[PDB]
Amino acid sequence: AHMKGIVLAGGTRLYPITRAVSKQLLPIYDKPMIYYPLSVLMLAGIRDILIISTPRDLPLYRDLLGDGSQFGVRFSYRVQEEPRGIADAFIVGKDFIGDSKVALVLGDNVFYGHRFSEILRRAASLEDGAVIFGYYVRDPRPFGVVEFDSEGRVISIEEKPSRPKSNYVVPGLYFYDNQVVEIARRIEPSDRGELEITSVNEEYLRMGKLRVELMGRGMAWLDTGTHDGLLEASSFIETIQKRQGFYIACLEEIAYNNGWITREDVLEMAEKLEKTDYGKYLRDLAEGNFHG
Amino acid sequence: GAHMKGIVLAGGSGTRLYPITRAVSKQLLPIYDKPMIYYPLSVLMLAGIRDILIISTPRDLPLYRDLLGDGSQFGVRFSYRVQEEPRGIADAFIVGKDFIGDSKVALVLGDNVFYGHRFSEILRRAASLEDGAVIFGYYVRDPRPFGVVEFDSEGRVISIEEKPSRPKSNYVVPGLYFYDNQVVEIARRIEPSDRGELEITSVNEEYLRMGKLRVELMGRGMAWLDTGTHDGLLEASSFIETIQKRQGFYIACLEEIAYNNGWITREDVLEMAEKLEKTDYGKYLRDLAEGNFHG
Amino acid sequence: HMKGIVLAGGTRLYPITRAVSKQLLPIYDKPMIYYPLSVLMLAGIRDILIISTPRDLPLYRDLLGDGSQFGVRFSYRVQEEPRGIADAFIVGKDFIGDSKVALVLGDNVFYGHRFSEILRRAASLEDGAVIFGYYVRDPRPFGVVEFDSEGRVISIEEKPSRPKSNYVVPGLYFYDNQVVEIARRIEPSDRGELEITSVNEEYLRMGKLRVELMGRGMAWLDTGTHDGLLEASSFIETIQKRQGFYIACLEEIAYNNGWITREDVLEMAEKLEKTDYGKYLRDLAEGNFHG
Amino acid sequence: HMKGIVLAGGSGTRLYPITRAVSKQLLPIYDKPMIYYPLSVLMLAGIRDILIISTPRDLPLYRDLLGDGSQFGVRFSYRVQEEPRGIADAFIVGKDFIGDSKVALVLGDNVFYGHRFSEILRRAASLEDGAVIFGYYVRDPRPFGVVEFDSEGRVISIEEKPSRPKSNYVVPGLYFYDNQVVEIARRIEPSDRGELEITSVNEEYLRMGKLRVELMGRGMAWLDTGTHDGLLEASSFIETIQKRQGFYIACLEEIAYNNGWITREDVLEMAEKLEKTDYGKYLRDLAEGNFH
Ligand SMILES: Cc1cn([C@H]2C[C@H](O)[C@@H](COP(=O)(O)OP(=O)(O)O)O2)c(=O)[nH]c1=O
Ligand SMILES: Cc1cn([C@H]2C[C@H](O)[C@@H](COP(=O)(O)OP(=O)(O)O)O2)c(=O)[nH]c1=O
Ligand SMILES: Cc1cn([C@H]2C[C@H](O)[C@@H](COP(=O)(O)OP(=O)(O)O)O2)c(=O)[nH]c1=O
Ligand SMILES: Cc1cn([C@H]2C[C@H](O)[C@@H](COP(=O)(O)OP(=O)(O)O)O2)c(=O)[nH]c1=O
Ligand SMILES: Cc1cn([C@H]2C[C@H](O)[C@@H](COP(=O)(O)OP(=O)(O)O)O2)c(=O)[nH]c1=O
Ligand SMILES: Cc1cn([C@H]2C[C@H](O)[C@@H](COP(=O)(O)OP(=O)(O)O)O2)c(=O)[nH]c1=O
Ligand SMILES: Cc1cn([C@H]2C[C@H](O)[C@@H](COP(=O)(O)OP(=O)(O)O)O2)c(=O)[nH]c1=O
Ligand SMILES: Cc1cn([C@H]2C[C@H](O)[C@@H](COP(=O)(O)OP(=O)(O)O)O2)c(=O)[nH]c1=O
Ligand SMILES: [Cl-]
Ligand SMILES: [Cl-]
Ligand SMILES: [Cl-]
Ligand SMILES: [Cl-]
Ligand SMILES: [Cl-]
Repeated sequence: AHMKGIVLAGGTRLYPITRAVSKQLLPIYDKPMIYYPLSVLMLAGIRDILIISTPRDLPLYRDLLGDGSQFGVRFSYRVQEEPRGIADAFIVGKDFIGDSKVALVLGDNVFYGHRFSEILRRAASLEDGAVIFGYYVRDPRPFGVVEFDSEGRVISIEEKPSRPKSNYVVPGLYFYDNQVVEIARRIEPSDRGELEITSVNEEYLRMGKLRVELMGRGMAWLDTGTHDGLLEASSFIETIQKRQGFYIACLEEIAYNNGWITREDVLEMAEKLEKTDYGKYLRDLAEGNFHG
Repeated sequence: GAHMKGIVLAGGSGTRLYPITRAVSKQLLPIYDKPMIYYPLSVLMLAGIRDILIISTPRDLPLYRDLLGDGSQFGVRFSYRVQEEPRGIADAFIVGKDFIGDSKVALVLGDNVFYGHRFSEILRRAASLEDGAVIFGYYVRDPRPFGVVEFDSEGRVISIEEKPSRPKSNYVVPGLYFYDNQVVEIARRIEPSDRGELEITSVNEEYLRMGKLRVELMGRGMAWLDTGTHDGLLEASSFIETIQKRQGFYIACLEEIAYNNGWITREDVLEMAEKLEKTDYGKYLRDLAEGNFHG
Repeated sequence: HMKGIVLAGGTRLYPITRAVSKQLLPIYDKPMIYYPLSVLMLAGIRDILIISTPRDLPLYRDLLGDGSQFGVRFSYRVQEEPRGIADAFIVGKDFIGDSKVALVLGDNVFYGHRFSEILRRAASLEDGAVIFGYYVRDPRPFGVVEFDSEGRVISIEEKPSRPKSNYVVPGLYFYDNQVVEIARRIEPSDRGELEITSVNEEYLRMGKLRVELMGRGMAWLDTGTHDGLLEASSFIETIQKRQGFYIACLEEIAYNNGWITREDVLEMAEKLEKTDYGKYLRDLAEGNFHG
Repeated sequence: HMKGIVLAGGSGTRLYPITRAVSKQLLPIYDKPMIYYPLSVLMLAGIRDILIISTPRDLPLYRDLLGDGSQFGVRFSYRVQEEPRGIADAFIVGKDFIGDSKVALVLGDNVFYGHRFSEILRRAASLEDGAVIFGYYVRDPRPFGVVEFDSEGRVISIEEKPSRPKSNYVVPGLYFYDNQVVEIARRIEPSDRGELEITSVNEEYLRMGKLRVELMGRGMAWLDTGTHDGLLEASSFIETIQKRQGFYIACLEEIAYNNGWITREDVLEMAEKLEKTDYGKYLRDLAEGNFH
């Protein structure tokens, strides 16, 4: 029952800031990077989530996230001894997934936009097959490009085409029915030796069971892979938080508004963080922010 | 009299931005790579409005005409009128009475910058009003610094309160308003406020008491940038820079909107790109004409 | 007394420059031209000529007026068309008279510790000229200056593929009265341009060209691209917040130079009450504790 | 030879949640870990024997980043500080490391930058006796410890957050001491909050007429790494300087190389390993001469 979630947070162009700090624990303004893809799983209604990372960093992810009870969710943890490809998430997470459907998001993917929740909730309601995303961009060549028909059925996915068949690119967010476990087990490793998520998606494509949800004009997919990208991403979140006033990926807020934790739960977390900005945000959340 | 017209109010400001507005009209200040006024202009164009009146001070009007010309480059018509005295936002309908004629009209403040996914559908809906007025409510966590709009679940407006200590909603009123033709006579009848201005809030309050004021909400994820402080302008520029670098499309490239609306031709776009060949903006136009693959 | 000239006339920034002069664009909280003007004032110069295009010159007049608000004097002269940087000495001949004169480009924004000391020294020249050398890792995109240990300039090349030094020449120059005649005599370029490089070469080949270095730690911002302007504004915002002092607040420079009175400052702050810039002026008159 | 200590341990929760799983001094400042900045200051002062103090949980991460120091021609030693017992505790934890040497102490979260800063550091590092602290010029000194001094640099008083400041110069976390500092630290009394305060140490030197201050005037920068907005602005500041002047701030390999502590080949080997990264390309350009 209930669709599960996996955040792939292991895995450098960011040297030396990633020499001793996991990329997905780097800050995006005022919160660790991983809070952002975690908020996406939570906004999609997922409460049973698996965190995957390296042997050095997984204990740190536990230090940050704990058992998930503070957010009314359950967090589990599994190590990925080596970065064997994105599809390896379904090998490492086989037991965790069980017979459930599952959403996979990359721990370094940061998205933001108006009317994003309705798209996530729809993707989370898939009955069978798989659902991937298509982010609209002016120059899609640096990415995996997803081509689809006028109804959302995917027809092709090409890696860095010099002649793109569409202007929609594939970010690291995927929703799957329970078939992905075995599909992942049977796919063939690349020549370089790695289980590619594209191979898993090509399989669903081949079966006419791959649909795409679009993140159109006005949606933002930030660049957390370069130093200028991270600075820009932090500046962007700071601006949005200041002008609209609400935090982006405050997991306590999402949990509370989803009814997964109580007002008293929020009050108590705020009390433990009294002299901090984050704590005052939680206190206001509990007080109601006027009309909410 | 046939099509809804538009007015961009781009006149006098206080000295809050002094000294950068001492010699540069606020609405000509840059927001990253384009003059501030391109942003609200893009909103009128996205709403389908092609007959637009630019109102500014006697000193600045010529500079706006230098920038915008007669509008033919964007497939629109620009008219210009001077606001001799800084009389208030509602004065736009007095200064613009002849331009408006018997048409419905949308007014946008020249310093208002909005952005968000699925904003066009909200604009086209507002532009389709049959009667009364349509204003906007921008969602914020702390609405106290603004005008606050209270409304029911169908968008009917109940009240508008300025800087309330006890806000009745978390939605604030920005500088974008759509009106039927009664707005001209309503503006002629409001009383100046205690601060000596013909307030747009007085116009909206008259539509409210007529039972004809509606509001369209701009929810979480939409951006209404701050162009009124130095820090706000800097943040606004950074926000535009990010969206443009990350998604690749420009925000408020008027040529782009005109072209995709069918208002100018591919040849028109190519010719503008040619006059600006060695510039970033020029290259964007060149790419637009080529199709940006499958843009 | 040494005079000063700010060249602010003159596409890459289209469309923000279509109806707004580049040098009036903001750098965080002040018009771009305030930054090079503050350099002339920190060097002690009180008689300044502003040069711009026919279209933009009135806007500079609107901003700066006669200069009395800063205890200086501003004069204005039009440049019908961008005929070259050295043309400032043609257009400015009458303004210059028989005085020594410093020329700064209206789009040049500099910032760094111990900058006033080198401005004052350059402004104290007895004869010849003084230009600057800005330390950079890749000097290829600029005019590259080579000098000896006495600060004597020996060479200047334009965008060399094999630079002879890591110091580049920004738009800031100090000259003795000889520059007018020199600018009158230099030979135009293939594009009918009166290059400032031709002028500097003349002093070079006389052994009368000295250089002041803007070393590691000094910043010369990029005001010529959209990303550069955004970065420049961010930089000024950070420094003003962290050290607390404004960069290129002309009233402050005037008041501390004794060119205007505390009352003058309070008057300006009065007119700008409720504003950030106004409160800064109020504090300046109140003393900022020890100043 | 004068030794150095970087105190990079426990912090408060002000930056929560970005410091929950990442030590504050490993957080990025644009393209390098925060600790590189104060480390660069010790190296520009000519110090090659450096002690890194941190919490038991984070010390291994600092060692992952820094190693034994040989890559920079320096020697890094590591000592634990179970809890932030006070800044002056650095001399108790580091007593054996210090031995009979003079020593410089810098806080791992202090980031300074400015034209002609090296000459100031070299002067402080050359003290014959007593102590040398710093005074950073600000328009409003009230939020800090304020240092009052005379024209030859003698310190008259240091007051914490005075409503009526005796100067516009504030005290940052950078201090140079003769060998008497260990005994002085041993004799100070714990403060009201149960901490061994560095201000107590400086006051002892002050009262003996043996405390001097070096000023960091207008044009010098002391960045704010204590708030989210401060970190964002600090990153933007480094990005600006690096893009506009071309040289990096706190590239330790560069400082080591120019000090003659490592060879051109050492730099080139590190650059080749990082050739696909911007940091690696900077090292290559430095060692291929950067023209001059
Ligand atoms: C390939 C791979 C990636 N990852 C993580 C690192 C990133 O958060 C994300 C995708 O990484 P990757 O595909 O290497 O590229 P990028 O860093 O540009 O996103 O998944 C793992 O945890 N394990 C793996 O085996
Ligand atoms: C509700 C909510 C949204 N968000 C993000 C998700 C989107 O990127 C953006 C907009 O939220 P979204 O839920 O899409 O709201 P709406 O349907 O009204 O537009 O904000 C948070 O980070 N936290 C929250 O608590
Ligand atoms: C009051 C008023 C405003 N305006 C313009 C200036 C701005 O573009 C816009 C709104 O100005 P204003 O109401 O002063 O507020 P704000 O500066 O916070 O936006 O309307 C005029 O052109 N004329 C007027 O008489
Ligand atoms: C189409 C288009 C939109 N925009 C702005 C308007 C909105 O703020 C945002 C999103 O566009 P919008 O038209 O709402 O499109 P969609 O329904 O696909 O999201 O981009 C431009 O600036 N230029 C354009 O050419
Ligand atoms: C060449 C030239 C420059 N200028 C001004 C414009 C700039 O502020 C400065 C330098 O111009 P220029 O070097 O042409 O461009 P940039 O600095 O943008 O790379 O001098 C004039 O006013 N007239 C001229 O004829
Ligand atoms: C004194 C002063 C300096 N500055 C600038 C000039 C330099 O770029 C920087 C540092 O000032 P500077 O006078 O060089 O200080 P110091 O001699 O103490 O090192 O600040 C202003 O903008 N305004 C001022 O009032
Ligand atoms: C007091 C104290 C600080 N520190 C470190 C943490 C910071 O890098 C630095 C200064 O800490 P602190 O004085 O708490 O203030 P701040 O964090 O606002 O700068 O010293 C320790 O490692 N141990 C200690 O006992
Ligand atoms: C030489 C050098 C300086 N710096 C810093 C120290 C100062 O904050 C600033 C300027 O350097 P500094 O050595 O003070 O040089 P100068 O005396 O020529 O001004 O740059 C580095 O980060 N790395 C280096 O390799
Ligand atoms: Cl894929
Ligand atoms: Cl209420
Ligand atoms: Cl209103
Ligand atoms: Cl030259
Ligand atoms: Cl102290």
